[PDB]
Order: sequence, then structure tokens, then C-alpha cells
Amino acid sequence: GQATAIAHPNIAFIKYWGNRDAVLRIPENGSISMNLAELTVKTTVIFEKHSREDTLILNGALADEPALKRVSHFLDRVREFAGISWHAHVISENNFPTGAGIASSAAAFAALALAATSAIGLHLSERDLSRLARKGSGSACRSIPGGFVEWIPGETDEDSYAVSIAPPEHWALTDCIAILSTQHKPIGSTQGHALASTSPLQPARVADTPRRLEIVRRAILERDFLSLAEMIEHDSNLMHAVMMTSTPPLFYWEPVSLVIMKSVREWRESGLPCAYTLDAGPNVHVICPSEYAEEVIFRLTSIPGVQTVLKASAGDSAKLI
Amino acid sequence: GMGQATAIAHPNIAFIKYWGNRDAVLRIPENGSISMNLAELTVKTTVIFEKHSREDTLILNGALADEPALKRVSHFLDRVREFAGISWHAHVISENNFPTGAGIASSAAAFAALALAATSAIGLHLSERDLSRLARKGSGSACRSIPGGFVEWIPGETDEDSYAVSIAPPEHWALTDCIAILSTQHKPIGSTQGHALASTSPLQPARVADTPRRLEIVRRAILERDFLSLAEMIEHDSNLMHAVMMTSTPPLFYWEPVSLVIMKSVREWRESGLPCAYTLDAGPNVHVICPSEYAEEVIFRLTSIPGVQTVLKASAGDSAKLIEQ
Ligand SMILES: C[C@@](O)(CCOP(=O)(O)OP(=O)(O)O)CC(=O)O
Ligand SMILES: C[C@@](O)(CCOP(=O)(O)OP(=O)(O)O)CC(=O)O
Repeated sequence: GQATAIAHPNIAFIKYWGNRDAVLRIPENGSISMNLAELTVKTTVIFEKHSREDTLILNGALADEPALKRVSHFLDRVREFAGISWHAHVISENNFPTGAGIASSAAAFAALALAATSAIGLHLSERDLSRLARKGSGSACRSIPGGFVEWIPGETDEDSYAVSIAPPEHWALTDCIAILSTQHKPIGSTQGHALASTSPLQPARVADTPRRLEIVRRAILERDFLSLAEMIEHDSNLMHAVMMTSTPPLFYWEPVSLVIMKSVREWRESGLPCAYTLDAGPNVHVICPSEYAEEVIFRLTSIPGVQTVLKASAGDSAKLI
Repeated sequence: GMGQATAIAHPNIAFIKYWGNRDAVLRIPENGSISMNLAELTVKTTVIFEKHSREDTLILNGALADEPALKRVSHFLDRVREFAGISWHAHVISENNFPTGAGIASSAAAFAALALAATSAIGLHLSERDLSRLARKGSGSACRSIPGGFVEWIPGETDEDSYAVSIAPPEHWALTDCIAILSTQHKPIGSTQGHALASTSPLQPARVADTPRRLEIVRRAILERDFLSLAEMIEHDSNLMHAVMMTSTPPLFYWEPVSLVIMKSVREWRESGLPCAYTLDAGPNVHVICPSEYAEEVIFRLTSIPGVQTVLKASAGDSAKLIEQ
């Protein structure tokens, strides 16, 4: 069997950080995100019988074994669930700008989930692809559905999955991603999550998440941008508060990250609707009603230290091609 | 001329931070804190109660204070007047040697000095405990500048339970505070309103509940001269406070981009083998704590960091003192 599927990365408005079950990637808290249309992972899966072990190609090159044992531990699940014991060649490509440091894990395991199961013949519901993608990478659950997506955290493998709050066309929001020239090579998120429990502030952050989710959920449905803007900045600061207070601390911010966060908040307070959020890295995502993207991109491009500004709009669900 | 006294006091650098109040008017804090007095900075204050004064007058470095500072000092003198059962108003003359434009807060030094000088001028002989309770009500961390050396503020729940004591004299441990003064720094939001916003942070209650763990670690570290335990906790405690500041509504981002550069560098220096640790107050300057043998090396590295206007060297200071000037 053979299939090919594409998925978008997503930007979390309410952050996933910390695991209730690290293996199954059942999160301590729920999260909400928007798919990013202009960036894509395309992955083809080819099951061939009696090939010894699994094979992984990434952007044309033989993936490193860390990458391969991730995908083949993943494909083990697609086997345990299909009965079928075939190994497979995985070929994946993405169009992510060169060294901008943009996280691919979500888009990649969303695509891997859709192509692998379709290639091995199955026909999973959207809810079930997301339960599957989740086990490859937490935030991958959220790239399976489209548009604005909520991840229902749950306490079991069956209860933890994501669903579309709203389709992409429901709210014309843009993400202007400030890529920082100077960029470091940060601790990967899987370790970061594990260290969240060393933070004295993680329990309080986690317990407060339903308050934050309800405000953002309502804001997306009602298209209430100022409520969205203040909450995503607060949620992003809460996650980084936890990161910065872990042992050892995780300081993903670069000095220019600080400049951008302060500038975005000043821009919004003086009239330009905009808001910042950061993942486990120094790039700064600026969310704005798309009618303001030009202005936001202009102001971001003038900030010393900003290498370039990517422009992404609300993207759709993972799809077979 | 009903009574006259002069006192000196030092500012202090908090190893475990005061942030947030249980009672904002009395400055009873939500949690306890530990600090070190800075030998080389001093506020000298003379109080002269005058028969004929209708109101207090405050002179700072030879110039009339602005009205907000007068108001603060006059409200403090009200408490002294009430405490002593005396009504006289006072001339307050104060000087300090703080570098101008450095952004180093003098309020702790100022109200410790004023607490000693004013009560002495008015005829009282207060215990150190009572001096620190009184200083506390002018500015919280001023209660930590009344005792000497390494100091712990006991938080309490009442005005009579909130005060600071010396946990070790200065000479017990040769630590240096190398203060990186950042060239660029604007008027930061005053601490008084920052304290008040602490309650809007979802993380403040957790930070507060955890303070006794941090205080017990730093207290033991000082008594045992254990720099490594001290270093990791002051950095963690500084980040805890700024975590609450940055998650308040509205957020308080005291850090400057340069703040971050220094914080990362200091961690690298320590891990590379130079024993140092950073801590920040409600502003962008970075206090770099080290065993005094390494201060020269630390200051040299701090000095060459772009955006660092200057580095101030401070050793452990003694208690607020009466003098004859
Ligand atoms: C900071 C985040 O982006 C966390 C992403 O974490 P991951 O989903 O990439 O972690 P793993 O499950 O280990 O692959 C916040 C978010 O996207 O919600
Ligand atoms: C951040 C800090 O420096 C807090 C100083 O707070 P203040 O004592 O200056 O506040 P007021 O009581 O309003 O005068 C941390 C610390 O010194 O413990």
C-alpha cells in the first residue's frame, strides 16, 4: 500500500506544555491552535512486504537514526492497530524556510498519521487520526483537523484528541512570524515537557488552563480580537514562566524576543490590533486581523535583529493527495 | 529645635525576594525574604524637630524634595509622631553617595536611616526589632536595612510580627555584589504598584506558598558559606518573582534585552568554572553575586558586555547606625 498526505503546522493560542502521560502524550492541560496554511509537510508512505526494518527519507536525505526510530516506533502503532506487520519506506518533504527554526513535529506526524494509515488500507475518522498523531507528537493531534482547533486533554488515550472549533474561513487572522537572525539550538520540546514538573509554578499554571481556554474558545467563536490578544500573550508568558523556573531553567527567549513582545503590546495599545505568542523558541508569532498584516509586517521588519517575517493565514485540515 | 539626630543606612540586595503584600498599607508582605546590605552605598539623614515648623521639610542632596517624596516622608513622620505621642514637625536633611542615573533604589536605605534618626531625635531608644518594624512601614525592604550583614525579614501577619533580623554579620562571608548598570533604562513602574499587581498573577499564590522552602535553603547556605546552593537559589528566586511580574495583569516586564544577555552569560560563567550568580529587582540592572576572590574577574567580564554602562562593586554592609554628624 501507498498514500500521500499533507498537513500544516499550527500556532498554539493556548499552549501545550507538560504531560500527564509522557509515552501516550496525554497532556496536563488542553490547548487551542490555528493551522498555518502556507507551510506544509508532504509525506508518502510505502508499505512493502518483508522489508526488514522501516526506512526514512527527509527532504531528500537519509534521516538520522533518532528521527528514524521515532517514525518507526510510530509505525509500530499503525501496525499494532491494523494487524498488518509490514515495514515501510517513509519519504517526507516540507517547504519550511531554510534555517528559520520552525517547528515541524506537528505537521509531520499529522501527515505521517494520515498517509501511513491510508496506505495500510485503514479509513480512520478525523477524531481517530488525531488520537494517532498525538502519539507521534503532542501538537500533531491539532494539525489533523483544520482551522481553529481545540485539543481535549483527557486522561486516557481514547479521551485525548483534537477537534475543529471553527473552520479557517470563520476568522481572517494572520500569523506574522518574526524569524530572528541570531538563533540558538534549543533543548527539544520532549525534554522541556519532562522538566515542567520541576517548576514550582507548573501546577498552578495547569489548574488555571480551563479559565484560559474558555476565554479563547469564546473569543474565536465571537471573533473578539482584544480578548484573544490579551489571553494569548498571558498564556504564552505563563508557559515561559514555567520554562524559566524549571531546573535547569529553559530560557528560550532571545534578547530581541523581549524587544518584539514589548513592541507588539505597545502597537496594540496605540491602535494596531496585534498580539504576540512564542513557542519553545525565540521566534515571535504576531497574530493580527489580516487587514492589519501589512502594517504589522512593516513594523516587525524595522525591528533590529529581525531577519525576516513569514506571513501565514488560517490553514485547513490534513488531507490525502 | 526640639531634638536632633543623624543616621546612616545601606541599601540591600534581596537573595529571596519580597514581592506582594498581605497588607499593603502596613507593608506586611506575603512571604519572607533575605538580603545583604551593601557596604559602599549610604544614605545619611539628619532629623531636626522644630517648635515652629507647621509641616515637615525634606532636603535631598541640598535641594528641596519633590512633593511625592515629601508626602512619603511626612506620612512616615506621622507614625513616629503618633508612636512618641509628640506633635513636632521636622526638617529632614539627607544625602547619599548613589551614582546618579544608575537606577539603584535608595528607599530601603532612606527609610532605615530615617527610622533611626527620627526616633533618636525625638528621644526614643528603640530595639532593633522595633526599628525594623517602623522602617518597614515607609518601605518594606527598609526593614532589612536596619539589621546588619545578611538579613532575613520575618513576614508575619500583623504589624508587630513583620520585621527583620540579622542572620549573619558582614564579616561572616566575603561575598561581593557586582552591579551591572544598564546604559539604557527608562522610568520603571514603581514597586508600590508592582506589589499591588502581584495578586493578578495566577502564579503568585504558588510562588508565595513555596517561599519557606527557598528561605530555608538560602538561610542554610549563608550559615554554611555554601555558594553553589546559594547561587542556584537566588537565580531561581529572581526568576520566580519576574515570572509573577510578567504574568500579572497588565504584565510587568522589567527586563531589558541586555538583562537577558547578562543572565545567560553569568550562568555560563558559573558552569564554565567562575562562581557567580545573578539576581534582579524591579528594574533591568543585574546584581551579580560572587565570592569576593572572583569579583575582579566577574567585574571584568561584566564590563565588556555591550549595553552595560558601568559596574558597581559592593561588599556586605553593617547595620543602620547613629552618628554624631
Ligand atoms: C511549545 C509548544 O509548541 C509545545 C509543542 O510541543 P510538542 O508537541 O512538539 O512536544 P512533543 O509531544 O514532545 O513532540 C506549545 C504548543 O504548540 O502548544
Ligand atoms: C523587587 C524588590 O526589590 C522589592 C522591593 O520592594 P520595595 O521595598 O521597594 O517596595 P515598597 O514597600 O513599595 O517601598 C525585591 C526585594 O528587595 O525583596
